[PDB]
Amino acid sequence: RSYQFWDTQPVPKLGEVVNTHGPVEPDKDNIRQEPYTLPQGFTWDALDLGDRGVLKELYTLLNENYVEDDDNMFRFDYSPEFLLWALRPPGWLPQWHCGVRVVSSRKLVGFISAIPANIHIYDTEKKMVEINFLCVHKKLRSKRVAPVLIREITRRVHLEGIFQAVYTAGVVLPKPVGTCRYWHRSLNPRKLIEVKFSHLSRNMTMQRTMKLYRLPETPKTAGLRPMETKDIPVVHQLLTRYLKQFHLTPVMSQEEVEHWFYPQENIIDTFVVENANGEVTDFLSFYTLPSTIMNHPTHKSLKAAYSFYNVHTQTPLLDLMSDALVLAKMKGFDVFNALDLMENKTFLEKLKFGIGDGNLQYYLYNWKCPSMGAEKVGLVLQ
Ligand SMILES: CCCCCCCCCCCCCC(=O)SCCNC(=O)CCNC(=O)[C@H](O)C(C)(C)COP(=O)(O)OP(=O)(O)OC[C@H]1O[C@@H](n2cnc3c(N)ncnc32)[C@H](O)[C@@H]1OP(=O)(O)O
Ligand SMILES: Cc1nn(C)c(C)c1CCOc1cc(F)ccc1-c1ccc2n[nH]c(CN(C)C)c2c1
Ligand SMILES: [Mg+2]
Repeated sequence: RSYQFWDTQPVPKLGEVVNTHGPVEPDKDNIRQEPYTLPQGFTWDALDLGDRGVLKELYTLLNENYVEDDDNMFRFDYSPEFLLWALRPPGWLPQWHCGVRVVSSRKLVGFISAIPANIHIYDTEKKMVEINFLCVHKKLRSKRVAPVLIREITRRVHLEGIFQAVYTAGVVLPKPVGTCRYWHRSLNPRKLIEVKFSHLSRNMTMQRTMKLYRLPETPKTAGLRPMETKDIPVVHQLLTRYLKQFHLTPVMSQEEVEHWFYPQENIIDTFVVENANGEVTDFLSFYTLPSTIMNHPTHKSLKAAYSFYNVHTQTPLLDLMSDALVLAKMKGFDVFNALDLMENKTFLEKLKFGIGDGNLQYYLYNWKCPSMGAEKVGLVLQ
């Protein structure tokens, strides 16, 4: 079609053949000082997420108005402490927690965020931001408020000297650098079929389906244990080495590996394999993100775990992923979710995952390069 806003932006056109690598336009050496204008009656407010009352306003905005699945049955329900993990990693800036309030009532009705990240894209490493948590209240939809939040976070990032971004979305925009399908692995099929996340096969009874997805009570790989503070350097080494094989990846410092992987109950889990010699040789990780089961009288919340970064050097990836499913089931999850990026297609079908119904598209702002297969994408955003 045409894209009234995105056709104005430094991104390649949909259908554009890209053979080159580099910025769409130059670094700016004068940047707009004034904020963009919202519609009348709304104002900007930078949200101090260290204030418990303001963090709870953001939690309510997203709980009521954030991403739903393609059937409008489940809505993400990020916890307040999860939002602090995703929004205050090393190098976060207060002006990059960008809220929109109704002037009279003060109600929070919009948000968008940026966090810094060093990104490796083919043969270039650049300091970028990751854009996430763009949300407009349901009563304000389709009034072109989202382009104002996108231009305003772009301005605030340009003031800090950054001219590229990475972001994901379930919608097609000019122009995906990679396209990933999500898959799911049932852990509690009775509840998944009750809430109609899943359906009972015409060729399987409930008994048989419970048996098909049943898992061992403890993981198979010897020496698996939670990551501890003494493991931060070796997790950093393992991840850095492992990610070199992909074409779009983060470059994390040792402090960022501590932030993104050190376990926090009900937010992030990381388990390392420590061999007979005391050496850590592998790790698996997954984050906790429930979904509200919209308008349902009985079960209110779907407990979902999401595959994060999984690094294998001595344990087969298939066994590490089996370990992850066992652990998730022990921790009371209903479903484990994963995308088809990195080496994930080597295990999805073998471990009984089923393919979902939509795409998570990956995008770069102000960076032209060839698109890549899902197997070459090595970056996961919450
Ligand atoms: C150098 C620094 C650069 C930094 C910035 C880099 C770019 C960052 C970009 C943002 C990365 C976000 C990453 C995440 O957080 S992905 C998660 C996005 N959030 C949700 O899906 C939550 C539920 N939905 C909503 O809250 C609203 O429907 C949103 C806010 C998504 C759109 O609000 P609304 O439905 O009321 O629409 P509008 O009338 O105001 O605006 C319509 C225009 O908006 C374009 N649109 C729709 N959805 C998206 C989307 N997910 N990314 C980018 N553009 C989007 C659309 O094609 C149209 O443009 P054009 O077709 O006319 O051209
Ligand atoms: C369950 C369920 N609850 N909901 C609300 C959806 C979209 C599902 C389907 C599974 O979706 C997934 C399953 C995966 F294994 C990985 C990712 C997603 C997914 C899909 C669309 C998204 N849009 N914004 C984000 C947030 N962030 C990455 C920018 C999304 C995350
Ligand atoms: Mg709008």
